[PDB]
Amino acid sequence: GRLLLSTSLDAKDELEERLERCMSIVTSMTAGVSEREANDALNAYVCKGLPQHEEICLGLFTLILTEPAQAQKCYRDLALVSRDGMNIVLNKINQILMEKYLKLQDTCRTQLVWLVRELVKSGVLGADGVCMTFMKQIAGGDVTAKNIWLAESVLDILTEQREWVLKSSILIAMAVYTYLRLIVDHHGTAQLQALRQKEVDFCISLLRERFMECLMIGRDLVRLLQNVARIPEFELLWKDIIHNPQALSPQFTGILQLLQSRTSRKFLACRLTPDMETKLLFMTSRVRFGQQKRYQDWFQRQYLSTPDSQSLRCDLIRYICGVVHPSNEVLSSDILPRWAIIGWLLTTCTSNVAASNAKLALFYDWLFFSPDKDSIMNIEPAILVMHHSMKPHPAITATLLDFMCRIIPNFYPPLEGHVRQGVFSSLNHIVEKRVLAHLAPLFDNPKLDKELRAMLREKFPEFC
Amino acid sequence: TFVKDIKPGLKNLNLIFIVLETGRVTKTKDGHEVRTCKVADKTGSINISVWDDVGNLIQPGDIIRLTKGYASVFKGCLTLYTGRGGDLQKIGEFCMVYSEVPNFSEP
DNA sequence: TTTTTTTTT
Repeated sequence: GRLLLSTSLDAKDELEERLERCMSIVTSMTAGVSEREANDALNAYVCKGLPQHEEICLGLFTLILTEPAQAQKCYRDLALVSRDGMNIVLNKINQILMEKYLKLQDTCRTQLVWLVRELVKSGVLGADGVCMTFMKQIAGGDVTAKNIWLAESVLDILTEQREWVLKSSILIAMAVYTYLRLIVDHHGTAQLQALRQKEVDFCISLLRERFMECLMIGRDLVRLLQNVARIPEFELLWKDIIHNPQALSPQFTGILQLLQSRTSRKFLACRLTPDMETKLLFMTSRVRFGQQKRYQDWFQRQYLSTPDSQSLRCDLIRYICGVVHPSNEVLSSDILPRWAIIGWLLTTCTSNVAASNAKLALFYDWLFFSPDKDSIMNIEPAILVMHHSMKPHPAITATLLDFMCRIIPNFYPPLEGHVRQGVFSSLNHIVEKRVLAHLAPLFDNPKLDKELRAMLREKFPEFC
Repeated sequence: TFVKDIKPGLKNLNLIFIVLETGRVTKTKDGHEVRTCKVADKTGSINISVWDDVGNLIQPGDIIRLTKGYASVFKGCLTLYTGRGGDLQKIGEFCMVYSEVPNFSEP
């Protein structure tokens, strides 16, 4: 196979087979002939009809991926012969990125990066979409050579073509969200530090020049900024956010309005690779409760077994709370519930800092919860994992309860009042919606702690 | 064809399954590696014994299509195998529901 | 050379 890595066990890939067929059609007209003669031949052939047009575009595309010494010539021919502004090519790129990226041969990956950059420079329609789909293949919690290569490669395109990036509000927010998150992972070697600095400068310039566009991210932007707050460039940014927000934008009152704005789902989703999503969605829709062990083991083995992978866990947790909102039929079935997934992910934490970050991600929509603007499905997992862990693993219930109390003055002290109000609104609304009918039997349960059972029977009087 | 339909002596078995477990490798007296993999359908589970290199490629979670399989009893255990002219081909991973029970390979 | 109604105790 020319596009994909395959073992002898792997079935033949239908998409790879189709692209190879197309390349061989183009090749039948371009080999052994001059470049002018070749273009005359392709022009003629394309005119015969729309499927021939597809064959030729997909052919040239595949040659660009598989023949780097013919790539510049073939992109030139592609641009010339394409009748749909390279749209068929863009769909196929997105298809390759969403479905085949992990199997894509090194040469083909290198070439694809080259192609996208060439697409940006040409001002092709939809290129910004392609860049976002590309960014989604950069996995969080992964500092392998190939993943780091992709992070830097895409960043280089974005920075070199920053003027073009500024035309796309969504691409600005997405690039900032993506790189603010990856920065956390980029330390430990000289190579990682050098890349982090480039990512810092890039995010900082977009935040300062286009703050308002970055705000469409919503409150999770704050979580990401806190996680990089000790980096000098970001300390400066914070004092501007906290003390004179107006420099950032006249339309930016302060951090509160940002905390009171929900996070858009596309941002939470972009920090899971296609394979991560496919697996979690399958777990939360098709896996029967009681049958989840091997699925969990398989997921854990692939994504959560390295020390570097720890940061990936908050992304999964925000994704479960904010993106996976199961139908009524799933909720009323024996399907693996979101709270069980959450409980599983919490036990895979291998340090107290990871645990704390995980808990913050779980409760993140509790902090400033307004019942008319926020979805109750975002706050449901936390309360349900607390409730259902009472008997079996009372350790989990206890610690989350402790965190729920202590996060109020600690999350962001000048807004303790608001956070307190948020946690209260969350709790109230959880009762009003019958997610949990009674809050009392969670605070007096005999299987709890001496100190905590007391700490509970205090912090909220309304639950005795 | 489903796992539950597999019977001693049947051949030309074509089916799909997801692997749950890969066992330890043993060596035949003439130098072949053999390993037993537990695989499953929504109708239950069965062992497949896989000779040689493909045996090292198979991973738990793999969704595999078997063509021209045959079945036979080895050490009291109904077992599935790849026939002459047949093969194992991975067509996906993870996303398949299955039942562990019955285990058609129990003695 | 594609093993294969295969597998030393």
